[PDB]
Order: sequence, then C-alpha cells, then structure tokens
Amino acid sequence: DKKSARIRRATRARRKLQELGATRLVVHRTPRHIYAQVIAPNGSEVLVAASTVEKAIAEQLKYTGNKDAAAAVGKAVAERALEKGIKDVSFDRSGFQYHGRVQALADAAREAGLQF
Amino acid sequence: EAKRLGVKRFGGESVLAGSIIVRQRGTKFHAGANVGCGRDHTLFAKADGKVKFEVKGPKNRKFISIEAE
Amino acid sequence: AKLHDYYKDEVVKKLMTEFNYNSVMQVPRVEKITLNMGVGEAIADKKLLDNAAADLAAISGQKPLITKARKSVAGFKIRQGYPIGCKVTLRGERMWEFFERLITIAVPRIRDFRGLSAKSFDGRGNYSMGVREQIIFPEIDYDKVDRVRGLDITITTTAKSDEEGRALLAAFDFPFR
Amino acid sequence: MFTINAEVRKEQGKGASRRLRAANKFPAIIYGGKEAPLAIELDHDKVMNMQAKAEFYSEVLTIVVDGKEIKVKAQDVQRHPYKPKLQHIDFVRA
RNA sequence: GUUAUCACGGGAGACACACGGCGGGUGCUAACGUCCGUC
RNA sequence: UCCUCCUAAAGAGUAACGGAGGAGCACGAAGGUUGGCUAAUCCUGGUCGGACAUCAGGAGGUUAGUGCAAUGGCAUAAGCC
RNA sequence: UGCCUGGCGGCCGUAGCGCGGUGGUCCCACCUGACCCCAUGCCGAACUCAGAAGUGAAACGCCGUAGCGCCGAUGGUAGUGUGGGGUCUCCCCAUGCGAGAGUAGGGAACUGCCAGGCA
Repeated sequence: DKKSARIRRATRARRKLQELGATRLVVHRTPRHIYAQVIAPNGSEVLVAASTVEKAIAEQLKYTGNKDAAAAVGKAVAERALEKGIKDVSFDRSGFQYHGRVQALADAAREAGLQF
Repeated sequence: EAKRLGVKRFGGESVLAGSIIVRQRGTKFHAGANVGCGRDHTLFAKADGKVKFEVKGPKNRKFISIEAE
Repeated sequence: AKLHDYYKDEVVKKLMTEFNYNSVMQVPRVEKITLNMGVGEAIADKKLLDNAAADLAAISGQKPLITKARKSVAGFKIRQGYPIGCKVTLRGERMWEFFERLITIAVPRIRDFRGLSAKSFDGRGNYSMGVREQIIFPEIDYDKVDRVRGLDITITTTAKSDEEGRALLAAFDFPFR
Repeated sequence: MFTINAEVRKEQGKGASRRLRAANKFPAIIYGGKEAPLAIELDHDKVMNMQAKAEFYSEVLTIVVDGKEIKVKAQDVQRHPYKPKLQHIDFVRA
C-alpha cells in the first residue's frame, strides 16, 4: 500500500516534532487535489486550512491540481498564517519528496514573508 | 562487582532537571514528556515536577512521564 | 502499444464475454515480466555471469540487475553478499515488444515441444516457469553463445486466481498442454 | 423429586469460608440471567450424601431457600485437591 | 509521641556474637547439617 | 582485574571455599548526517538439486540478525543500501 | 443540519483476524512516455506533469456475521502481614490485603477539529 508507507515515512518527523512542541504546517498532495493545514502543537487543532477542491481558491486556477495551483495554495496559506499570527511555524511535507509541487508551494510560502 | 540496577525514583515523587528516574540495563521503559534517554539507555528528567508511570502502545510498553508542579 | 492496442481490442472483449464481468478493468491486467537467471554455477567463474547479463541486456531493452545471496547454507558452501545471478524487470513498451517477439517465433520453435503447463501456478495466477536451451531465442546467435544455459520466465499480473491465468492462456490460444 | 435445603448467606470473605469449613459447612453460588448472582450456605455431610447420587450430572436441582423453590443446574464444583471435602459449588438458573 | 527528625563541632566503645522466629540457597526435594534478608 | 543469570524472598541492596561462563579485543569504518529498504522457516514451478547454490509467487513477523561469552532491549529500528 | 468521503489527534487486540455485501455524488485508486521537477545499486524500483479516455477492480471507506480472537465481574480458590497452638518436612485458629484461571457480561466500538459531496 502507498498511503500506509507514506504515513509511516512521515511518522519520523511527526514524532520528532512532538518534543519540540511547536505549531507545524503540513500539506497532503494528490494529482487530483491538494490539501494544506497548520496544525497546533497539541496535534488536534488547526489554525487554518485550505483545499484545492474549494472554488474560493480554485477560481483563478485552470484546475485544482497543478504546479500553479500548488504555488497559489502555498501563498494563500502563508498569507492567512501571517495575518492570523502563527508565530513562526515549522514545516512538514507529510513524507513527500521535496522536488515538485511541494517544493513550489514551500518556496511560495517562504517568499510570502515566512522565515522557516 | 554487582552492577546497580533498579528504579531510582518512583511515581508520584518529585524530580529536578537532569535527575535520573531509572537506570535500566535495556529499555524496559520509554521516555514521554520532559524525559530524555541517554546513550546508556538511562531516563533522565529535563524539568522539575512529579514523575508518573503509564502503560500504552501496541505491545503495552511502559512509559515514564513528568508533570510540572 | 503495437501489441497493447490489439490486446485491448480482442483479448479484453473475449475475456469479458466469457467471464460475464461487469467492471471494465475486471479483466486481468498485466503488471510486468521477469526474466531471471539462476544457474548457480557463478561461484566457479564470474565471467559467465557478466556475459549472460550482457546477453540479457542485448536481447531486452534494459540491463539486468544482479541479485546477492539470500541465505547461506554450509552444505552448498555459499557465502553472504556474493552475487550469483541477475534478472530483467520488463515493464512498458520494452516488455510488450519482447513478449510479442517471443510469442511470434521463439515459442513455436523448440525441441521436444510437449506444450506449456496450464496448472503449474504459484497459487494467485502468476505464471512463472523455467525454460532451458537459450539458443531458442533469435537474438542469441552462435557467434555469442557460450554454453547451453537456462532462464526463468514469469508474467506478473494483477489477477489473484488460477482461472484468470487459464483465461489469459486461452486468449494466447494455448497451443496444447 | 429431589429434596434440597439452603440457608441465607450473610457473611463474606476468606474468614467466612474458614469459619464455615471449621463448622463443617461450605458456601455455594448461583449466577446467570439478569438477576444478580447470590451466595448461599449449605452443610457438608448432607450435601455429600446428596452428591453421592450418579444422576446429579444431568438432574435439575430444586433449591429451597427462604421458602422459595428455584430450579438450577450445577456447572462447576471446586473439589479439595486430595481430601474428600467440598468448598464451593456453582449453579445456573436454567 | 518531652522534636521522638536532620545538620556542624569534641569525646567515645566494638570492629571474633550465640539461641529462637519468619522466606529462601547449598545439601541427595536424607534432615533438626550449612549460609543468607529481617525481628 | 573487569563483565553476564540465579541464589537475592512481586522497591533497592543482599553473603559462604555456592551453583554456571567470556575478555585484556576491536574503527581513519564497523561513527555521524540525510534519502530509502526491511526478518529464519515452509509451500508452488525449477537440465544442473542429493530435501539442504539462487531463482518468479504465497504464508511467516522477529524463534533471524543485532562483530565477541552472556543479560536487557532494537520494526519508528540499535538490521541493510 | 440527516447521510457519504479524505486529512489532522486521542485510545492501543470492545478498535485485532477470517467470510459475504456495497461504493463513485465529492474524495480516493488504476495510465503513456518522459530528452523536461525529481533518479534509479537497470527499471519511472520509490516519488513528479497533462486528468479523466474509461472503472470501483489489487488495495481502500462502510454494513452484517460474536465465526477466530480480545476485555472481563460478584463470588470462590491458592497465597500472604500480625498474636497463638498442633502429631512442627507441614497444617489450623482471630483478623486485614487478596490470586491466576473460569462464568455472567461487553462488544463488529468511541470521541474533538477541518475539507468536499447528495440534501
């Protein structure tokens, strides 16, 4: 199975971040749609979240899943976090490979004004 | 020589930062909150508070936690 | 592609008609092909392993990968980490063309053609047999043949039963047992 | 067809069990159904004489306790390791 | 419960314990032989 | 001299000339980081194969391995690339 | 807000394993090559790009099956702290703590937030 392997791979950083106990931004990716959220240190509350399936952020995107869509989602997440006052969250790519849409959205969030 | 083994500090007792709770030969107990595992598989506190024992996990492994007072 | 189009056009139709399936992809779908070489005499000499790997790469579209020792036994005097053989994992156009070229000429022309076995299955429908006299293949020419060698051929498919393998053999027309 | 007698149980614990075994008696329990299980007191010699019968393994016991008739069946009989004494019986209101 | 508890300063004595009770090891699940933890 | 299990009695310590054993080693990788994989054994097919070179598939799920004698642990791996 | 789907936590065999059914509304999953993002101990092996061309199929969400498996009383039993006795290798007396195992019972779990869909 692929989802089980991905979850187990992400479990490393997921458990490692518990000791730090700081809010962390995570992104789940799929060729169809992309979801993103900012989990609180407790691991049960999210200060903000978004999904490409939502028209409110997919209106300007030719489709929910694409590099431009991922970049726009990352920029929107970063802007919402900055206006909410997330206070320097950490990053977690949900056990993905940091070369494609995840890299694009991470770069977008970093240039939005973040320092992670 | 008889190597010293056993639980140095029990649950419900106060411990300070850097205090060892149990110097175990292996890993019969696992650190939880405010507890760290040294290279010698020894659990040491990282803050000041009361110690507590718990059982959880798929194998019902034992965890040692610390709650600040 | 060249064979995949025909496979989808005719094989899938007959399979669905005979098995009264409902889901479009319920018909078996090939996953990959495996061409392995497990002679085991690589301990005596290492050059034969390299020559056979080169021959496999030439006949196929990709180079084989070497396989190291799995478990050591004192009886056969085999160590750990010592390569013995190699396998080619055919997927995509390479596997399609290789299988087409095989079924076209190679399989019909073989000494003592008693017929392939339709019951020798692993248990979930994966057909994995072994064939000797590698000279049967057209690529292996007398200018490069070194010694009468054998290979293991498997067709890994998404099916999980022997009925699907039997249906695939019927689609391939299964000359005779 | 088989006569039985019982006594109300008002004590509990290993001390009570020792008291009964010293007084030549032992307790038993009845459990099953929605009704709460209950402990009852029986003597020793009379109970042994009753158990001497070979039909007990399939007969339905008619317990008479507090002027009430209850149909039960014995499932477990904790017997002393080697001595011929009984110390606990289990019944189900079948 | 007379602070019966802990801390520093000076003065000590011993530095060969036996018997009995409780749970054990060695001993041959021969023991009331023998050695341990505690009163 | 050091180290491992009992004795050593559900906290720790705990002895006899009590019952049982290993060592004076060892790295410029056998350490660290980061990206990944994941055990012996049996069954199906198998010119070499005798059941016991390895090979394609199934069960197994740490009885494997975890450099040394042994003890506690190691699957998130402390096992391997 | 009634129901379905995916993610983020708690709990860690009441959530576990076998069998049957159902599912494309959203979501999830299968697909071509890749000289381009990423790279292979060869392989696009793992992960990425164009989405539905087509489907609910390995797998995956849910329901039933108490079948395998798991949790589990009251009470009883073995044991044990204190004072004494006996025929002192051990047992009993007054009293406190109480097994394991087994039975009844439990249950196909549950819970907080976000996101999408049929209404």
